Amino acid sequence: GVVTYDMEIPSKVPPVKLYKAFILDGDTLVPKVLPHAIKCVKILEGDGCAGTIKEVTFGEGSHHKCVKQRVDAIDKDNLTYSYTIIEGDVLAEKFESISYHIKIVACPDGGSICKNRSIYTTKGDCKVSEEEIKLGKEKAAEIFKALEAYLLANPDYC
Repeated sequence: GVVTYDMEIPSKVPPVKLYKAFILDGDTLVPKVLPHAIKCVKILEGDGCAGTIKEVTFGEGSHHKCVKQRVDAIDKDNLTYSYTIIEGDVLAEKFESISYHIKIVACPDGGSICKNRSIYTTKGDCKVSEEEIKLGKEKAAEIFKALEAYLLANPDYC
């Protein structure tokens, strides 16, 4: 059994800049602008090549705990990014792998569209509420829009 959903969103930053900032610094930009939902990120293993592993702390309090995250494929041909939540508190008694599938596409407004799919391959075919799917979609959109709030002022991440 597997859960699967998406959060495709137009974004006020160009596709090459989304690739530099969001994809190629989804490891030190993603916590620096919203540490109430990504308190930390560090690498446990690798460098960004396929099979690289991060570990994540979300807010370090009674709201949420921890995640381990295998980078599956960064690909600059598409633009795309896959990574799997492989371990940590978030999978719980419901999910067993939250494998993201981001695609990035241009827009003439001076921006992009970011097609954030995710898989969620379950344990024991456990059911989940669509309101909790919204809570997951909405925390991801809150992290994303914190990076865009920097990238609308400063789209050239370095």
